Amino acid sequence: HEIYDGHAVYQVDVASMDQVKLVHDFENDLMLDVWSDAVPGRPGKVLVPKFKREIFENFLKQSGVQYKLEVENVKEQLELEDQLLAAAAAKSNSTRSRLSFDKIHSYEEVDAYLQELAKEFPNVVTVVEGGKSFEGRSIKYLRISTTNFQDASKPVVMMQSLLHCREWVTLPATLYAIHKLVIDVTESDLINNIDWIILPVANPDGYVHTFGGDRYWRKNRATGYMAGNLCMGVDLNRNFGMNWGTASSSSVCSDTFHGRSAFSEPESSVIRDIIAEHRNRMALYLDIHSFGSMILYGYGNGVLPSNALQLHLIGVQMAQAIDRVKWSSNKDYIVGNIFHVLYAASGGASDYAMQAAAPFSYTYELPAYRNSVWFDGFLVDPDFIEQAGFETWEGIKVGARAAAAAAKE
Ligand SMILES: [Zn+2]
Repeated sequence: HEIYDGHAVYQVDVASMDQVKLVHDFENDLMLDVWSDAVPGRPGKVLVPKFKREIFENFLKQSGVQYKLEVENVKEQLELEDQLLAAAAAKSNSTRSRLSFDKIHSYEEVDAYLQELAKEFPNVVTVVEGGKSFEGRSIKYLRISTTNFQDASKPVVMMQSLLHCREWVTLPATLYAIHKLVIDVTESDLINNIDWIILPVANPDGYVHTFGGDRYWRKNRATGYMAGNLCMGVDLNRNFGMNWGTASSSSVCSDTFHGRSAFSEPESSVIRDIIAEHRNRMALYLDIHSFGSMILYGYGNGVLPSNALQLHLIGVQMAQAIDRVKWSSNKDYIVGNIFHVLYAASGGASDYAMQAAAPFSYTYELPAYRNSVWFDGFLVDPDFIEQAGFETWEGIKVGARAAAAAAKE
């Protein structure tokens, strides 16, 4: 039935830096799905196929690297999520013009919703198609403004989600931002003094594919990269022009494949064109991902930007605002450089935006919500959907106001 029947989730615990490199390269050459990188003090998670389980733990054993079996068959966890999301969708009063926060919405429902918003709120909302995905799907975003992007004195705040299609919890967060800026405006300063760009579904082809098929897919759906298309798709968070190809995979079978060149994919190209059009006054750029409970910045390569101190300061302000309203079960937000906290990475969206436009640019890593069955992962429990949105919006508005208050530059 599933391509995940027999797949197991492992937790790798590394003691030193020597092992961080060891485990990292091994995972890459075996082309494993690395959910989170291993580092001393915070063990990582990796999805290992049934036909590679013996080879995988064989290497760790002879290398002296601790590991241990979290989930023997991820299929059971996938089937539960379907069961939990299916029941939430049945009880939901969600409609075409009003998407609720009690279920996960598909690409089609988000696409229709955006268009309905521009009919009911034409003075502040403007729906625009930034382009077409590889498989031809229409990728549209919102431009929220009371001055119709006409007053160039107002700063712009860009926000996006679903770049990695399997990170489903990112969509609620960006959808909540639309809800508070359009539907339920309780804070007039955020709409009057700031112009907003929101892109809900940055990877429509992958997102649709994760809905009926490969749940754990993250790349886009680009073909023509291998004979008979045995392997396909490009990691869009490695396809951006900031130091492209320096810290990513060269194999199309890898989940971190950078592509032919920088902005070779249509999904990343459309984002580039949006950034370019508004680079003259873009104050803040946010690439919302899942999973980690961290706010990162920098440049994936380790080198820090000139305004590093300012970047970290605003990051801490956004983190503290989220931690003040968090779930007791969940942990506090981490702040820092991308290279320092996780691992070397290039071609990232937030890095490029920083280089061509926003003085302040972060990559959000939303919390992995735990429950009775699963722990940390990409699966969504319908009870965290609203909290995921509300929690993040606390950090976003604090950041938007703080970043906008950098009109002293
Ligand atoms: Zn991601």
